[PDB]
Amino acid sequence: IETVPVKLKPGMDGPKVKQWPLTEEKIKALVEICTEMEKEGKISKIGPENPYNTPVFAIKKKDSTKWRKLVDFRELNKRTQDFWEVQLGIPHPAGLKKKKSVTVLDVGDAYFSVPLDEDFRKYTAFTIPSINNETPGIRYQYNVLPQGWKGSPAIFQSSMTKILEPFKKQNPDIVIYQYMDDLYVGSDLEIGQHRTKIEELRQHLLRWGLEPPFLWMGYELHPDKWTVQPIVLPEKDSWTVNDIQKLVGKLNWASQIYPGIKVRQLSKLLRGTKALTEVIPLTEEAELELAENREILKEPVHGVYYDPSKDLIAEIQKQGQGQWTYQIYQEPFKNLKTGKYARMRGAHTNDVKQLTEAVQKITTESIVIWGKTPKFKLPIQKETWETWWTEYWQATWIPEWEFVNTPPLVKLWYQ
Amino acid sequence: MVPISPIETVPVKLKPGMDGPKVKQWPLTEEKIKALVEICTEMEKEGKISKIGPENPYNTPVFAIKKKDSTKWRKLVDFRELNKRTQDFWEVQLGIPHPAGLKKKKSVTVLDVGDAYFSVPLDEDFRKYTAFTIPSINNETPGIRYQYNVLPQGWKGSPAIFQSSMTKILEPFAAQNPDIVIYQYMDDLYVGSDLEIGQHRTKIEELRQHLLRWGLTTPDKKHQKEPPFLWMGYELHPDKWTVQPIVLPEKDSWTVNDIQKLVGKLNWASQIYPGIKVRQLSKLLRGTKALTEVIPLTEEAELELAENREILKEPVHGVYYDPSKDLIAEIQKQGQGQWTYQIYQEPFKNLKTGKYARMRGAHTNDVKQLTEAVQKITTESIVIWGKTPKFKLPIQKETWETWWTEYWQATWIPEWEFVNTPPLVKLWYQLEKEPIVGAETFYVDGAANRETKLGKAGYVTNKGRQKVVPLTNTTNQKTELQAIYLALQDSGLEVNIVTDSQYALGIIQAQPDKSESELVNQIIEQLIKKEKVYLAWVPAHKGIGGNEQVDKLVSA
Ligand SMILES: Cc1cc(/C=C/C#N)cc(C)c1Nc1ccnc(Nc2ccc(C#N)cc2)n1
Ligand SMILES: N#Cc1c(N)cccc1F
Ligand SMILES: [Mg+2]
Repeated sequence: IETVPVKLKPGMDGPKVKQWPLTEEKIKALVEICTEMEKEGKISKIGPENPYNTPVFAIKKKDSTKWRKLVDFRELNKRTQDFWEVQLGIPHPAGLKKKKSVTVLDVGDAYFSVPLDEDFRKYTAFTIPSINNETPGIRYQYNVLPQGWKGSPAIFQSSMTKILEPFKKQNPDIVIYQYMDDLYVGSDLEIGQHRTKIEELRQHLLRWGLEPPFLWMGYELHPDKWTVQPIVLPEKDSWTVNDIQKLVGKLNWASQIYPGIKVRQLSKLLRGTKALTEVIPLTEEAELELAENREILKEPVHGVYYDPSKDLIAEIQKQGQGQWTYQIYQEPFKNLKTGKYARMRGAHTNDVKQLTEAVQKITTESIVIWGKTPKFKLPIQKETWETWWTEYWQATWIPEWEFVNTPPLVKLWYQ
Repeated sequence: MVPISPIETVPVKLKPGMDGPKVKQWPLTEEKIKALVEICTEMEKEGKISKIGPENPYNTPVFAIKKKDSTKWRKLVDFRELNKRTQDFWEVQLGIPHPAGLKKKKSVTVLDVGDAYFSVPLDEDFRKYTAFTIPSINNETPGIRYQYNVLPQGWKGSPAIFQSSMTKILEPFAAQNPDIVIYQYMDDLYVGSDLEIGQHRTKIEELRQHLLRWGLTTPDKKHQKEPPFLWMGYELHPDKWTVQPIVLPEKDSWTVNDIQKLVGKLNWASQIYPGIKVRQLSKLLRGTKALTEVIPLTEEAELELAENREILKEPVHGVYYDPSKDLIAEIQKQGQGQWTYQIYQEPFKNLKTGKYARMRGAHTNDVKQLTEAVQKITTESIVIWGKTPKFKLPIQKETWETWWTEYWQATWIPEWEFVNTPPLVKLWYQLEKEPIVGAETFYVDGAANRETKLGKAGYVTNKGRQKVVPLTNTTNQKTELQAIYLALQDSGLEVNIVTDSQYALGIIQAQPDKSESELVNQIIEQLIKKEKVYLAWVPAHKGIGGNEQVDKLVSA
């Protein structure tokens, strides 16, 4: 109820980010939401002496009918002081990724109970545009901790720890981790048990609150069942010239990740200038080399470590037929996680919706495993992504991304 | 007296660390000084400025300009220095409405609010920074010192604060009268509606009564401006719109600057005149910016100019937006990277038109360009109408399906239907997913020496067919492409090709149908003639048969 002092980083002005174009349905929804928020004292109209801006849009969280306001604070988040007064966003819990069930709660509504430092409010300015700019955009700033701002969980942390003290000492094996507007709650219980403990948790925030529009929701994860992608080589009885060339190509690539991979004996099978479809019998020497390579590929990659000071990088490849592969790393050839998807939701004829869902799922995995979001290298033209991703977005955070314009030859090797 | 509501002041600051201006007042002639004193005495009587003591240390220069063909002098306070020191403001005029998003109106009335402008007070704590000095006659007494109490003309914050103040005043009227639209441009309010003239004029009277609550008077003798409005380069009429007249000059010889003005006119025209083209005329501006240099018009630029004159022969108008009807966007390929489009709701009545040009790049293809044009029109349509139009595109549904399912990137175009209007966008070649049984296998390679620029390109095949060609003035990259070209030239209609060139694979996997490289263009032409092509990559220098033999032949 008393404001925590907040500053930007030294020699750093507030965000001045352009509002991107919004559809009629999203403008109508934001007008309605913001009219309510203004009545409830959460935001106030501002004047022209405030030149700052952060983009806003609206989303429908997974399995809902109601619009949620989403402010894109990525720039304000970069420019905001780091929060190390005492608690450092909690050392990441390494056991959250080992629980049988992790439920994700939207708890962002709790932040609106804490006022925002009067001198920092101007930097939260945003604009509801009008269609065709026919009427002046509606300008607001926040009076309370906003959803999506890095400072909100930091400032609210003290109050959140106190809300869940009763639930924590009652359920000491439960891992509870907060990231931005999400609360991640991991248990090893049976799911019907789990959902009841989750509902138990909701009541603590319902009772403290006295209504949160999306607190009732639950995104259920099962990180103990998360699958990885080791390198595997074909097992064949008939190898064509083409098959062996593909094998030597994949092994050459793997030898950058794994030291002792050899291709000398396999290449020797191709001596001459043969038709691509001709079948070549494996010699014993080439078969030995191949088995030795298979054995190397069963071991972990050497010298792989996570450094919390370095960015995580996520790469994604489109494999076709709705399948997507991805790798998360900090240094080239030192993958920290690899994976593959196919069950991409109601998007069998929409590549870009599938990629947007993939991006969300990888970011969620990143949050659960390291407590931060990765920087994506997306296989899509910037203009196509920027026109469409907000139509499919269902998360309350937004990662960073860049665009891949040249086809990677390595897509073949992750297939 | 009738009490009036005050207009709330906007708090204003100088930029961090900066102080107000302290600019020397220029010397003035005795005649200019007497004119300024008269002018400022009137302004002071009106409350716009106030005399200040000598403690204020700030100053901005003031000038006297002869209003041409009149014995009347006009005052100019030059606020350039204070503007550099004044904070940035939120600017609303950044986005201007496009006429094609407006709605038809039966009546549009104009109201002058020039007098309202200076009922807008300046933040009391900022006034000191607006100080200026009229010099005295013969400089024998202190100059007269004044500061502003209202928003000064030419000060950085005046447009934003005036707009914000009027918007706040108009907000309740607009909300409680949803059957009118109101727009502020300069010192005028435009009020439009679909009411019968009686009710419409009643709304105007009520607006004047609303404005009086703040003491803002509007002239009784109604405005001289009446439809059509000349606004931001457009002509707005009650039920249609167009661009102001576009007249391409006749010229025997053309300058850099003349071509820049011609392209600007054409670009402006292209939003309602269908089919305008500017590629060949913009090609003449490549690189150079010597505004007076003359450039010969190529025959292709003259053809383009001629075509544009024909398009601009007679007026064309757009219609306004009917929110009850779908928006449709149709696109045509024009050639040389150019695309043109029309957005309409009823057949043959365009809301607007426009064009798209191929981005600068080494390689491209029509499907990619069509896709970019669709995204551009989509985003423009969200701005203007708040929704995506349904598209009519010159590409078969089966062509698109093949393209996007096989393309290495994610790609999407929103709801659309095929329109069978040539030229159609098609896939000129598709590579095989698997090696071709019975097709000859060419192992290609090239190499070059970086010092001599001499190289070799060639192939060897499983049938013993072989070729090596010596090359001059070349590079490793060029020789690798040359080798693939030779294999395409010398093979039958089905061919397997094995290369170690990651560079060539990167190009071919991008599926270009046109390139800045004439060698890539030659490869594309050969690919179009084949029935089946499978392109296989192997790593270099790994003892792979075929590849090893040809690498030795070409690196010799
Ligand atoms: C942007 C705008 C500029 C002008 C005027 C600017 C100036 N000068 C006048 C008005 C009233 C508006 N605002 C809107 C809003 C929605 N529909 C319309 N339709 C509309 C406007 C003018 C005419 C006419 N004639 C017809 C329809 N105008
Ligand atoms: N003009 C105008 C206007 C409007 N149409 C709506 C709201 C506030 C405003 F200032
Ligand atoms: Mg070589």
